[PDB]
Amino acid sequence: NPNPETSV
Amino acid sequence: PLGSEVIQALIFKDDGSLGLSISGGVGSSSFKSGDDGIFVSKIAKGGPCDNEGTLKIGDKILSVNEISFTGITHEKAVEILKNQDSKYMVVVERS
Repeated sequence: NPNPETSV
Repeated sequence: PLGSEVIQALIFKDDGSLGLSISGGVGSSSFKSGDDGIFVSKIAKGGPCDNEGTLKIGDKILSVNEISFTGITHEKAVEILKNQDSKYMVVVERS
């Protein structure tokens, strides 16, 4: 499964 | 969760950013075992989230500007947090 980490 | 607290932080964008990163979401690998929620996984030093000082790594985001983050994807979470607002009321669950 995708495991993203996104800065916002 | 037993002993968990619900906390709110009002964070203002600076140069289009809140100074934090999220992980998790429906359809993504869970940040915490068995919880598909959106979680604060990083806080940028000197950024708006760090300056306001309320949120912490590991916080589960429950809502942003009254938008529920329960049952939403990572992709939808990111769209919302990248939207045209400058003022974000972030409600989290701390465990």
